[PDB]
Amino acid sequence: SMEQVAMELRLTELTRLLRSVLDQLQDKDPARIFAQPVSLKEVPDYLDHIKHPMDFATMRKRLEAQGYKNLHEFEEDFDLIIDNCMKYNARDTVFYRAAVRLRDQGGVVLRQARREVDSIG
Repeated sequence: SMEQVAMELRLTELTRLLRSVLDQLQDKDPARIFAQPVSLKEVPDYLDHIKHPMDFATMRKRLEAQGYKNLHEFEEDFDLIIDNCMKYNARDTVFYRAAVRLRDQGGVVLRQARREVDSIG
């Protein structure tokens, strides 16, 4: 149908906008602390602590599968990255501190993306 195509063009454009949002968020992690999944070879007890792991490569795979239906789902994944880190790592660690800075710096980017998504429909 012509409607299914119009919907698909909207998802494609959302994916395009979320890709730019992801790139801007990932720039706020220059140490690449959140780039890849926590290694289960190197932290073998991780899943006993963290039930829903997340990281930027895993978000990118979902994005390119057009697996994000709205910005809320995207934000949920970003929030997982931060919140998992802030639980597993203690306050006085480079990892915790990196998450705090990512949260604070990302807020600005997510604030505007929410306006753009509402604005452009």
